[PDB]
Amino acid sequence: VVYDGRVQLSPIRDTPEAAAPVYFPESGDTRLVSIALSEVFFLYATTSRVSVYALHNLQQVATFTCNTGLKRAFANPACTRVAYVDDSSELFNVNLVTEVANKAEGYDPDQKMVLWDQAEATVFITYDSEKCATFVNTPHSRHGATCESVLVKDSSEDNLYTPLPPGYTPVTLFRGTVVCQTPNGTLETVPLQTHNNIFLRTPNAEAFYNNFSLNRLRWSSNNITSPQEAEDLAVKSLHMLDVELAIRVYRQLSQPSLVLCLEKIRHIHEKNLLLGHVSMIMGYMKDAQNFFLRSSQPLRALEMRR
Amino acid sequence: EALEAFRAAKWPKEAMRLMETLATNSVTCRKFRDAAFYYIHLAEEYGRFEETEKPTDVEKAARIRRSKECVRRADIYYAFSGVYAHTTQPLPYNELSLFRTAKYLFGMCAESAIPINVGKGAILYTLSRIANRLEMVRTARAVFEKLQGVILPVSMMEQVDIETLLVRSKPVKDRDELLDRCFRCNQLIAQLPMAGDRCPNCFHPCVRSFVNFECLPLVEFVLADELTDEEAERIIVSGPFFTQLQYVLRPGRPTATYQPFVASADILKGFRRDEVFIVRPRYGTLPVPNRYYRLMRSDVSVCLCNGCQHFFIAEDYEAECMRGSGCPLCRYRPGKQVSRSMKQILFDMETAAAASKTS
Amino acid sequence: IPNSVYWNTPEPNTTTVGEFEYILLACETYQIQRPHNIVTFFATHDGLVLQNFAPLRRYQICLVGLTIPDFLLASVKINGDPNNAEDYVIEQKRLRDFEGLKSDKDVAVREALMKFSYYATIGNMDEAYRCVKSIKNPAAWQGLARLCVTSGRLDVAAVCLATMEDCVAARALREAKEDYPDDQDVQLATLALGLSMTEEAVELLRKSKRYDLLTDVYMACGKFEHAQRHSERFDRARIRPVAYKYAQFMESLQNMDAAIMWYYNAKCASTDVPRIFFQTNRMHELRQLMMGEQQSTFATIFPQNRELLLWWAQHSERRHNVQEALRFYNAGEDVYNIVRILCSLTPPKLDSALQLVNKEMDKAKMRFQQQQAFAATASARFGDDDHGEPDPVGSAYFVAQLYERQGDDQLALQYYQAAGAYRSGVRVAWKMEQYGVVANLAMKSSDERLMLETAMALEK
Ligand SMILES: [Zn+2]
Ligand SMILES: [Zn+2]
Repeated sequence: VVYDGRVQLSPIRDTPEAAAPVYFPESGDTRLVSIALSEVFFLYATTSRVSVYALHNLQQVATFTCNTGLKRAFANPACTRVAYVDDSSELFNVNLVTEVANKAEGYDPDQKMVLWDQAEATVFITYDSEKCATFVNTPHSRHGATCESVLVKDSSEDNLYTPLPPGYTPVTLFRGTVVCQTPNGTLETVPLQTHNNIFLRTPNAEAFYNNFSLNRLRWSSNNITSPQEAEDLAVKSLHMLDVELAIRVYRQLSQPSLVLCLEKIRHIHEKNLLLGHVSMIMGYMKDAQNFFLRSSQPLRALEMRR
Repeated sequence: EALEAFRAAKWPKEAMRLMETLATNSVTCRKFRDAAFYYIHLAEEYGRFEETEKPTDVEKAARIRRSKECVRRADIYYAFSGVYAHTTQPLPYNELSLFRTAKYLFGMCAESAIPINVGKGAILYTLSRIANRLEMVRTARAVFEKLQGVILPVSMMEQVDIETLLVRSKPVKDRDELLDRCFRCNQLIAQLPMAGDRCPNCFHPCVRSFVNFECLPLVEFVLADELTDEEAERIIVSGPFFTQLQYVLRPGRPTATYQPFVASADILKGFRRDEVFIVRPRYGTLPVPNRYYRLMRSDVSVCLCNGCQHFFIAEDYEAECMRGSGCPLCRYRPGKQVSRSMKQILFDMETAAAASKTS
Repeated sequence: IPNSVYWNTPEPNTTTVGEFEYILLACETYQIQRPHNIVTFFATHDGLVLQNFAPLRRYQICLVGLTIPDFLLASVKINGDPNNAEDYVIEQKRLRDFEGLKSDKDVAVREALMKFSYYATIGNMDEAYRCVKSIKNPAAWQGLARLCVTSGRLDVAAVCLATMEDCVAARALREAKEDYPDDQDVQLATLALGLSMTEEAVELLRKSKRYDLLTDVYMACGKFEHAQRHSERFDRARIRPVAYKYAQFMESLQNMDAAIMWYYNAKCASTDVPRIFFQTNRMHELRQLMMGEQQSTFATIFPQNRELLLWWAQHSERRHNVQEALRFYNAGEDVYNIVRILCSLTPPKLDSALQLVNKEMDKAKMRFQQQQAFAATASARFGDDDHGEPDPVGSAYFVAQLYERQGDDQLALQYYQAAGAYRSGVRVAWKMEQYGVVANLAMKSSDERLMLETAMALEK
């Protein structure tokens, strides 16, 4: 409960054996902004730090310090990923396990509310009273963990023109459908423009592109219509260290030497080695060298350089 | 059955090819116990030559290296079978054995190459989960922080993240009864072992069982250059170190290469006959020197499967032999020679015809 | 049969054309809508050396001129009208060994490429190596690598690959050399595959047998339906990898139907079909199958798969459902697990365990007696003291353990010997203050340690 700028954590069933409620934060220098609670994790974000505690013992486990301040927080339902807006009107995805912040590319701070999808843990939405946009965070690509807004094809920075349909009030997200609590009280359902046709396996360009942009690559392989899409999917599957899908796509693409090379590395799970091999396959020898060098198999840049 | 028949009737070329195809099929179809058996007997077959051909020493070395590589691959696949089963199949396990198995797999997957369809992700996830469950909190934290540098299946990271954050709350105090003990350095193993499953302190490889992967009380010592394996057996049949062992741990030594103990004649005279184990690597007809081990704690019963020449706990090996396939690794059955009674296959085909002609 | 011949016409106002470039001859030929071919020769003093053939398409009517690097053909449009007299447009078909011509003013590169083509037709590629060093167009390096494939020289070919930075193909060549050092044809096939020519792998070692590698190549081209039908008749040792690869291909396609049926067809349903059902959280359907027109195909095979019965028994056994485990083990006739469960239960169902153990001892005795009586025909004249014994039954072990927990160690010793537990046999035999059984069990163990320690065990 948040009162007086402080949160009390208390059991509900008042029993004599139950412990006393506790009060957070411990230092009153930082003003609290938002909290979230899970089955085992208590998360609270001040204007400075995001802190997570284990409910069974109440000990600090993750404490990510926002150097640029904190304006709002939106924790994922599992209380591990926090999309938080700092004072500079920019949105950052924070993995509290690694305590890593990633700049949400394409984030327009007009939409200031963030809601995680309750089915897929790698999709959230940014909305205001007017419209919403979709953000996908990849946990490991060749560029590390990323978070990018879904963009219209043939549009590198901007999105499509959106004449706002009146009256809609987005409230919750689930599987690309937004439950909107209308003023009348009934719950309308708005399908996301970025999640349409994503459940048809017939050849259709829109289905492939939408599942492509959401890191639903294996699903998207069912909707390929042209070999250009196939090679794009192959490049992207190599991009996010998915060896098996890389082999599956390249089997159609008629590049047997690459397939037989990938089948030797489809088993290795260390991230550095996969990054090195994939960068070498794509042709980025320099990055591959340091990737192998900081790996556990350093004597692969030697064979590469020979 | 064709492979067994080829094994009986020499002809090592076709036995070689068929064993390659079978080991490859076992690896690609993830039949890791089958692959381990095929590789451990393929290493033994690599010493088989036709009587018409006498190989050079160059070819003998070129096949000794592949014999040792296949022994290593067999050990890795046999260890990895149970861990992969626990990770993917919804079957419980033995906690301590799976913990030590993942520990050994980490000790063998560090710097050496990784055989096909062996994933570090499964090993790390298994070791992390079991160390968390077995209150091996420090090692659980180490494996968990190492796990972030390893990708995982698309439906694993939620529980992985929850467990990584949860284990940070737990106090860091590992129990000493679940930690491996290196008897050469007489010190426990707290840190994660390096490549080769060697001791963190004195670089000594761990003499492990191959059912539960427990470091048996055995140290490895190689004979001096003036002694040979034949002479070692002669002096064993025919017939202080407290001061010596302290000098072994002296600083300044080159810490990039293992230094084994050296055996002289007088120390072999002073050695008790029951306290020495002789390992003869059965790579075939190839000449490979016999390795020697010393046992100092007689309270643990150790054995060596003659078809496999791997160390086991004697009672554990006996219990595992009752599964109807001999040794769990090489499927060796005592009381009969290498060439079985292959007429059993003829009766099996007779019984197959009978079952076809029942109705 | 030929129709016309043409020399390389030098370009107007271009007197800097090389000498060898003057001697190339092109001939238009057709076999006996006829096929069209354009064949190239080097008119050397020693005779006519054939350079290369070039088939022409249906719209490519004929050849009108030659001007290096192009055959000038008065063809028609692909979608045009051959009946039209006005659709006769000229096409400058590139010479096959003049690919990657980015610059039409590229003079030195073109001359050295023509010299390389001449030297390739001559063949002795040692100086054809130097014919291309001046050239930095990588297409010349690719052509040189194709020549290295056709000839059979690889030390040049390693540099040919590694100067184009095809690290995939160079890695493949290095691995082929390292793993298959005795065979050079496989390294040639790997090099040909890395050079995007694929029909050559079968032709290389077709009948001298390398069926596995061409199976892998046939899979790697996406032609599973060719590889499986090839291996069914021709390569019987690798049907299971073809099925398993197709099942992995379908699983990565997110089609659990074909993936599951092919993981069944690959005889790996003991570990992989349960994997798919458990990781799709479809365990209710698996329970339904173990205890809809298209579901007929699944239910035809699933409920009686002995490996599936055994896996479900293990699953329910470790799910603390002991009785369902016993039911499924008896449905899968796994004697060892049944005996273990029965000897583990409270109370231990000892009589049924003894019955099943003695039934397996009966079958083992039957096999030993059959083989012994079969062998005794030639042993009538040949006196052989072959003390063969029946195969011991491992399932008896637990039974002896029960007597080992009940003080009936004399009874336990018989089952330990019947199980082959020589170490447990001598473990039992200690408390009798017996030594002869100790000694003979040590002998029967046929392992050095078992007498090596029982020696000084007896000496004390
Ligand atoms: Zn040590
Ligand atoms: Zn063995």
